[PDB]
Amino acid sequence: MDVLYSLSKTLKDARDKIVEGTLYSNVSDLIQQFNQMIITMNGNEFQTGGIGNLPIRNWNFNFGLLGTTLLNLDANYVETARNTIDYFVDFVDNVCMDEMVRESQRNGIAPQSDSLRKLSAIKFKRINFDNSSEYIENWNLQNRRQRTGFTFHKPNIFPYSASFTLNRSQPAHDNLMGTMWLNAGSEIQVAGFDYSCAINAPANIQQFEHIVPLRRVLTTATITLLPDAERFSFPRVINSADGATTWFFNPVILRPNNVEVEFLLNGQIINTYQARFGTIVARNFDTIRLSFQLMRPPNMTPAVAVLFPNAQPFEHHATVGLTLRIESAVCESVLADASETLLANVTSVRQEYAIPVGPVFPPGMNWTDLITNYSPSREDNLQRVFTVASIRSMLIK
Amino acid sequence: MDVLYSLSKTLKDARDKIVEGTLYSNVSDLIQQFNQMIITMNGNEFQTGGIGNLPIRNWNFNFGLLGTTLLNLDANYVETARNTIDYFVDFVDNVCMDEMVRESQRNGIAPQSDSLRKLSAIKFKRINFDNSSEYIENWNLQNRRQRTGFTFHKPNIFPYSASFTLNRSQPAHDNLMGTMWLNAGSEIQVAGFDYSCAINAPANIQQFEHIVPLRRVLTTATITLLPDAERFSFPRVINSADGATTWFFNPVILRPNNVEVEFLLNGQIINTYQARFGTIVARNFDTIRLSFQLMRPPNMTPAVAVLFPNAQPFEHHATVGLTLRIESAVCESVLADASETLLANVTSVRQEYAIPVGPVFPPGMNWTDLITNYSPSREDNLQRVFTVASIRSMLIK
Amino acid sequence: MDVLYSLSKTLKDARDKIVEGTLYSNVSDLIQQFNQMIITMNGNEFQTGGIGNLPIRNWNFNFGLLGTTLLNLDANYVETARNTIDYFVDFVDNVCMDEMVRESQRNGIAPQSDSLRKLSAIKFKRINFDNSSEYIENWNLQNRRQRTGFTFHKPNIFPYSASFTLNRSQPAHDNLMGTMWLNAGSEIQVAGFDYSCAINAPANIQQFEHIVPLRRVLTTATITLLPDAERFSFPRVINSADGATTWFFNPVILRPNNVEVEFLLNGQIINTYQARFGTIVARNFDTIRLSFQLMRPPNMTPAVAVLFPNAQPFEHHATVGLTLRIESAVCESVLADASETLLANVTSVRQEYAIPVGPVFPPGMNWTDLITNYSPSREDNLQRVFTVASIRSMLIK
Amino acid sequence: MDVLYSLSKTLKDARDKIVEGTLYSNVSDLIQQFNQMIITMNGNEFQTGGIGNLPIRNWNFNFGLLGTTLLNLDANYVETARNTIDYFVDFVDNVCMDEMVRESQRNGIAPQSDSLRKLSAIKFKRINFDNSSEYIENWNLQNRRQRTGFTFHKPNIFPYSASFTLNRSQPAHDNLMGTMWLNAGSEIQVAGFDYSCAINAPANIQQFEHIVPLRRVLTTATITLLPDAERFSFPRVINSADGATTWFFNPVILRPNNVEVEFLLNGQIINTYQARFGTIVARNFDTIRLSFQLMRPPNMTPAVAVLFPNAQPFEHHATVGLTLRIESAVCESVLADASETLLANVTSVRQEYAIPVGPVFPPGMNWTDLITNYSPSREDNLQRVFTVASIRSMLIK
Amino acid sequence: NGQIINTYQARFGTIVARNFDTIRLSFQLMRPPNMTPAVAVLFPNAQPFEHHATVGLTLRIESAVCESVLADASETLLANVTSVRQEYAIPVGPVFPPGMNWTDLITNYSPSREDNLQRVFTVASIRSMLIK
Amino acid sequence: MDVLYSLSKTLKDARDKIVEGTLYSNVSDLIQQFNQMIITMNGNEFQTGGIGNLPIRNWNFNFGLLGTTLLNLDANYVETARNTIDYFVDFVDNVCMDEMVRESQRNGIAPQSDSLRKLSAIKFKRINFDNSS
Amino acid sequence: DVFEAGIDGKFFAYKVDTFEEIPFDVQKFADLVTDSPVISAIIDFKTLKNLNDNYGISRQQAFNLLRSDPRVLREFINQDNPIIRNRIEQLIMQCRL
Amino acid sequence: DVFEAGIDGKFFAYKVDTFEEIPFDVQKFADLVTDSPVISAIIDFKTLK
Repeated sequence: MDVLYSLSKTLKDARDKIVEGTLYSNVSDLIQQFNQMIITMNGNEFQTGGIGNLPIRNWNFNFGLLGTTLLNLDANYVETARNTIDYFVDFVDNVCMDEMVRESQRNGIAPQSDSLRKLSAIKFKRINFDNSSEYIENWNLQNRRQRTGFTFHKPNIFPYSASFTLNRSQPAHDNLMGTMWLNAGSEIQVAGFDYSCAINAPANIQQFEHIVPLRRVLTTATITLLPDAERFSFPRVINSADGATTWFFNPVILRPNNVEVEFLLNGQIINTYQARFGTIVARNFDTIRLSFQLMRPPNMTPAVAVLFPNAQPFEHHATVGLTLRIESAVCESVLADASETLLANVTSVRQEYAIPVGPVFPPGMNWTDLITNYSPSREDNLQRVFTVASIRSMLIK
Repeated sequence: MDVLYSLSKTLKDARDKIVEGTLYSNVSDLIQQFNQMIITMNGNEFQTGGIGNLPIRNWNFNFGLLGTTLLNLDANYVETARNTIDYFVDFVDNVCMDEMVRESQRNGIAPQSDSLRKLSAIKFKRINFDNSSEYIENWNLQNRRQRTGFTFHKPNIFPYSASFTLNRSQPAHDNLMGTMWLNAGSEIQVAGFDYSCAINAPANIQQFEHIVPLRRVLTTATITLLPDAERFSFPRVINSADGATTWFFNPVILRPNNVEVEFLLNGQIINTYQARFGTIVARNFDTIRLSFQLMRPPNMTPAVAVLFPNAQPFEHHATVGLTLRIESAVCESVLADASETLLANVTSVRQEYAIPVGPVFPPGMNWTDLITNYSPSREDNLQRVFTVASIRSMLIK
Repeated sequence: MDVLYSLSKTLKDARDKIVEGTLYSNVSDLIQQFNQMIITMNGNEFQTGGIGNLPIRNWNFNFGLLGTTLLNLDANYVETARNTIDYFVDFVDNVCMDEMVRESQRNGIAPQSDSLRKLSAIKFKRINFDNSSEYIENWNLQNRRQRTGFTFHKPNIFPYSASFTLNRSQPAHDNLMGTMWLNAGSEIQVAGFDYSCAINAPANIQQFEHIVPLRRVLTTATITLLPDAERFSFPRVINSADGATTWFFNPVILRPNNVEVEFLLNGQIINTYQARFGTIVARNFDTIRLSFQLMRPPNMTPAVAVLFPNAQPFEHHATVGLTLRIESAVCESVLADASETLLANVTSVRQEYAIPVGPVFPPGMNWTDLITNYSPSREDNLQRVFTVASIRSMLIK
Repeated sequence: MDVLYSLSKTLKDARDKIVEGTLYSNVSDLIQQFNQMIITMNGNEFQTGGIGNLPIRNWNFNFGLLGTTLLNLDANYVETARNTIDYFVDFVDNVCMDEMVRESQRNGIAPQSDSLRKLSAIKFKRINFDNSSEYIENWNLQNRRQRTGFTFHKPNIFPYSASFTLNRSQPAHDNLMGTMWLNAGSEIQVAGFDYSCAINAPANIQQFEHIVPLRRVLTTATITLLPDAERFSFPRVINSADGATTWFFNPVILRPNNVEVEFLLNGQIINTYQARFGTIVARNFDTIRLSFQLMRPPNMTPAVAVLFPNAQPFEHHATVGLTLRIESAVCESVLADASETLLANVTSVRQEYAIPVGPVFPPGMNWTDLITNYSPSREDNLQRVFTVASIRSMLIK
Repeated sequence: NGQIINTYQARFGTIVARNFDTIRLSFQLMRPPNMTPAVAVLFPNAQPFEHHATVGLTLRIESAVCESVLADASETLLANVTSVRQEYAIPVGPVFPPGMNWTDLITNYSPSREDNLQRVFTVASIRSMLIK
Repeated sequence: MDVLYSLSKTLKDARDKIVEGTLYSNVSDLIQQFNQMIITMNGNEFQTGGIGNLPIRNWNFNFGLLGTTLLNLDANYVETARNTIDYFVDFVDNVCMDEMVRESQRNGIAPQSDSLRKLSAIKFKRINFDNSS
Repeated sequence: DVFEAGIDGKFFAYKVDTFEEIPFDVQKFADLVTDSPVISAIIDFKTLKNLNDNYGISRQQAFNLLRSDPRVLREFINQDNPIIRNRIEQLIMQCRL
Repeated sequence: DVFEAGIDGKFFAYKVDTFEEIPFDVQKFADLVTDSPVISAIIDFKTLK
């Protein structure tokens, strides 16, 4: 697969640097590379197809060498090059798909296609140009136990799970208090709600806590914190946890006090924040804790008076809110994001050829269930397949 | 185009590399490239401008060949180089500005400025290094009839379209069944609503459909499905279509049931997504279909009982909806999106030089106009102007 | 300053080109510059650290040349490169780290540490392979006194600001009429409101005016303007001006009328947009003005006639809104953002070793406050730190 | 890293493989090895000590070499050697100490100790005597990214937890029905208690369940399953679930029936066994599920009749119990065990010299909180310090 | 020796001690501040007692090091030597206790015993190196 | 059987001693042994699988002998050796896996798989390096 | 060189640099006490030695703790550091009337 | 590190030697003024400068 990125970036240099009129030295490091591949590619038989709807394709290579005496390229040279460039692109695309269309609980850090497995040994180790993209360099640095990290913008690290919790309730549902949260994608929105306006609370204070576990660790994370909840702010109806009945919720918003953000690692409060909205920085964390309280306002005006009655028949519902969204990260394992097609590429190639789902990846590559049981086996498999997808994406135009 | 891109990219390279002290051997090839650019320019005179507020500007070229006898660069040589390259970037910005302003109904894939048209010659063809930009690369490919695609973050593929259509409307609009939708940028917010609250039709459930067409086809799109319609979710006063009166809207959002999301190509299913929200992928599509049902609660507590009376006068109106976001995508055509600096530059050079608006684009370059009436000829004009724009933004930050 | 970035970039290109097998003619230039830096750097002793918790670490270099005359790059060269690589990696890491967190109240573009000030001397003006990155490009060009530039996606230029000003006050809060805007990140969500629908204002018209300055000059922005305030349509209970009680804001929405959005520079209308909704280009401005109107509906159906009482008590306040979202921009200095993760990097670095609060930046790099008093000193200091942060990012994520 | 293991095992072979008398051939290899190690170690100034209370120490090396041509060993040889022998022993013990209290939040695969970080330079990589023992072997294989693991007698893998699930209860506490379970080290003892003796349940049978999620994936382990829990079979007084009082519990044992053990991996059943006791095998798993049942006997006898009525007043509650102990396993992630002195040595070093504490570890290397929040970065740091501890356990106690 | 080398208060699970020759456990029993009815039964403020209370603590040593050889749980040294003794029916010498019971052997640890044990265990490990 | 153990111990000690840098000398004997293993195993063909869900694997040996031009280990030597040891160790994996699932009645001291019974050949008897375990 | 005594039935002596106990003397002790300023112990020796072991120690911090300084005390309380909390709660549970 | 806060709403922070104007962190003042003795600013920061 290292050889695969080699072939891929080389064919890309071929498509991007061999054009009419260019001076030979400007493609020197190019040509002396490509023909070298012809030196090792000729007479070598490859097989593909035999898994999925990938058709059987047998590959032999007998194309000669490119000219070296010509100074400034013309149409003839570049056309004769492209003639076999397209063949090489097709072959590499197919073996890419091959490595994509299988998984393994047996460590997925080894090649999975017989093609690449054969290509692996010493008789082809003379295939390398360089590494210039994050994926192949990360692969190399990981198989050698050095520093490793992918840069993501707007990544999904929260399994989308929309639910709620109850602390004070009854069947009639005219005394409720609890908290509703939603972590969808990279977007967390939490809201504590009360019906009694702390009329029974010690000194008009009600506490609220929320815990979320990250599926993997982040560092140097930039996040933005906003002082309300832009989703749970309208009258609605919600089922019960038993689906028998349906209760009401007519929210009216207060401003939450003593908001508390704790980005925690292993139990030590790593990054601490008291009421710092806007952007914030979490240098290293993998668990998020959100703490606050509903405080009953001390002094009241006539509108505010009628809304929250000391009496028992209530009308409106008090709510504190909070919102969070991650805007980038440097992480030690690949995650889907808003700037990648690799997840898209792999879904597409799988869906073109109706591959029966195996024992590791989830059916149809559904993201939430995928991240749900995120296993070290799975993480190795996924980094492999996304390196495959990056090989693909750097070639498909 | 390609010759201008080469000029720009090599000025970038040099000005980023031509610096005192460093070793000549790092740039010697780029030095010879600079020398050939010098020799192809000397002896010739160019003209640029002649329209809008742009004054006519004539340009002559008299520059000696670059020195090579040094081993490490000194001050004076790099200063002479920069003295040259300043005039050069002047010329570049001039020819770019001339290109982005000139346009015509016929043959909108070709040069438009006399200077660039003369640069399209074969004697000016030898000045090439490469094509590293996504834009110039895809331009080259579209010149050679291949399949091309741009990777954009939040494309503006959706024309701004805030329209509401009523299935059952009354003189007083208290038995109103219809649908609203905001289509702006990559934001779809659809909301189907009925005042009957699912009490008249069979199955005690009200269907809602909406379909959005795209004048192009996208590939490798990442799509977030948020189960609500945010903006159509608070009291509102809206005009009627004949403007004979206005009507009132006090909504109550329910849960959406049996969502069906359809990414279709030419009306044929390629992506179906059911009962699932969150992040998904669309490898290929041209039409989006949202379908969903409102299901009146078969069981309800006294509050929910009164909020919908089983009689005719309705006082709280049931509404459900969905939210569709595209984080990124790839297209065959060129688009406008949420990270480009180019449509801005061309709009600015048009207004600043105050071109009398011709039949090529709406005045002020209304993007909603362009993506409302979106034809291949205008789109090739747009790809040309974005080519010249990416050239321009390479040399004056 | 250029010297450290250059060392970093050359080591980067080395690490990214050094690999087994490749022909000696493909990185030969790299080999030369490699051994060149080695010779030049010999005999030079250094000490970093010496503040905070960043420990003191000493560097000595006795490394010889690595230029074994080979024909295909070998594993011996692989490991001889990789060891030198690890060494220079940790060197540049720790020197940049100590460069970050010490600061000067004056001369915020000069070196702060002993090591850096050493690296400024002529006796290291011998290895300057290349300088190729937007940050270092602005660095060089500001040494060139010439117009710097940075291109950002979603520049959060608006400091967090939630405020509301009251044109007409009533101690019982029943004839309040005024304005309220949220400046959050790159969003301006403004909303005007009146209780009477201007039954007492002249000509059945109300006008609200909105002016927002910036912290610098901003240039070439793409903007989206949407005609309904998402945030400020919620039933809210908002605190008093004298912070003694609260008052109920109960909204209904109309269409915003005669919308005029203008960008001015030194108080002169430079760009103007009326009856324009959707995406817009701003060329060069400092002050943004929004003028909007309240126009009572010319006629009504029974719904709004119920809604608006001409009798005294108003229970449905009329309110219009606007949302302005800046997607991209180009600027004459450094600005925090979502794209370039640098601010998070500086915050992580500073928090890790518990530096005493930098006597220039407000504590905690709280970006709201940081951008409030964005002053020439702060300009220079954030410039230095973000350039060196982008530098350190090239090797360790 | 491995250079340290070279040092250690070389000094072991020094202390021991050389005794008075032997023939030159038997140690000739080692004598040449050591003379080269000597000519290596000299000529490089070292400072070791200066963290916590470990004193700064200057180190230089200058010593003659060893007899290279001999017939039979004489005491003068060992006398000349043992001095510098022990000196090296002392220095390498200092290396171990100086290393084994460092912290690193984002690293832990490269050196972090001053003399050590100097010593992993390639200029000394001529001393790699042989890498033959569990920890160094696993290290030098983790570098080359293969399948790895350690074998453990009594692995301390289940975090200690004394918690109890309640399924039927009332604040009078006379009809408890639930499950208790205790976890420590390698063993898990569970019991399920019924007050009712399944007198009101369906089908004269009642169910008990238990889930144990590990924190790392094991493989190929021995499980001793004994069907009579001992730790939960006696009159106990335990405190309430939220705490206002205590409550009592007087069980009596019966033998379980229809028990089911399952070891599942990533949500998939790998091993499943029915009512089999004694010793069983685990191959690939991280989750344990136990599910068993208690039956009211079909027929009784006098005492059995007095102890199991249908009535309210219960006085002898019944129970079922299981003991599952993992005796020996093989794993990937390093775990403190009960077969060596490694974690003990770690904690002794940490206590010995008053290290500055950070979240890179739980304070004091107390094993509970550590395995609670087992983090791969902490795992890296831990593996490093553990290998160095084992290295120390080869020289000195 | 009477100098405190390591302490812990209410640590539970796994601990470490670097060097020690005397272990001490100090621990307290308190009445719960309140009882429920059944719990109020077992603890009347009166004299007649019919159920007694307690607390219990388990101290287990898995791995250790000693400057003196010990009979441990992962070898066959003591068993092998004593089996030799039993095979050939030796009359006990004065420096060993009869029956070679490890306990009484350890009760009154005096150096000469340790010297002879070290020698016999060395030769026993030797003998084991031939009969695996 | 014992030939498998010699193989296994030799591969393990190779991984434990033939890694970048080390002296020619203290592995030189192990180099000679590696070379003799190459020689004797050169030319034959091995087969596994065909039983249960075990995949059918074919094994050929054409890995050339390792030279003697060394003073200290270099990573090129390392890689050309390791990509050989890889094939070897996976072969040994398949061997032990085709072995440990076999069965017999009143014959438990005799090899049972086809691979090992072929390994009872007369030429393999140079691969007996050690029996320390 | 610090020494410590209490009615509890113990007696300690140790050194300021490292709290590695020193065997005790009862004759310099009485003199130093009867004249020199006496500091009310609030963190006992068990706690000092342990806090040394499992937690970081600064010679500054050490001078402060032996001084029973408010700052180090309160900061320790706020950091959830359990051993000092347990000692303080033991002191509380001593005030039982 | 010196911090001076006044009733009216004047707040200042600075160093020992140069008395350079330094921005004010609320959390520092909070961790600081709780326990350690307090000093009456008979001289303020302005007359001091």
